[PDB]
Amino acid sequence: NSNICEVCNKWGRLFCCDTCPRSFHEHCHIPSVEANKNPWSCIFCRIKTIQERCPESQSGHQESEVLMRQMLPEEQLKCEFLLLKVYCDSKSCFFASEPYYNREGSQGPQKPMWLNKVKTSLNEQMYTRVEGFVQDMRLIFHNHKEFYREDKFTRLGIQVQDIFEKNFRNIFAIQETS
Ligand SMILES: [Zn+2]
Ligand SMILES: [Zn+2]
Ligand SMILES: [Zn+2]
Repeated sequence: NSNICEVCNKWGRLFCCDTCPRSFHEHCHIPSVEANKNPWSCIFCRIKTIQERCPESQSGHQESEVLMRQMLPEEQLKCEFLLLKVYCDSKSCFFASEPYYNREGSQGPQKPMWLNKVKTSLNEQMYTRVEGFVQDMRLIFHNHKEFYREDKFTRLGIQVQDIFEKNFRNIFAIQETS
């Protein structure tokens, strides 16, 4: 197994996957690493099994059809994995916890949103369709863009949104376009 957390890249109290060499902090894995379960398989492993069981699940899909999907167990898992892929970027720190807004010339967003709130919402099964989760994720970056205006700090929202969007297209096998 690796000697660092796959998500945050630090050592510590790590739980090792039984089917691949990754390790995790307890609350870095999504969902949080399960109490018992020997062998234990990480989210990466569980996603790869889905693909192996249904190779046609990798054929291209339309984003509009993906969004309307109900959050059955396989879609729940895919959204957890996509959330986890965002936390894997170190720049996710800026978007993890509850923000506050007091900048000359700007007003805070009407609907603040942050990664740990999305994580809670997934854990609590509050999204009934893929669209719910994707809307809250894109709201994070849109609020950041609007608040920071011409400050160069706006670029951190562009960067982390690009990681979200590339991983969304991969995980949900969105049809490639020009
Ligand atoms: Zn970690
Ligand atoms: Zn694994
Ligand atoms: Zn199949």
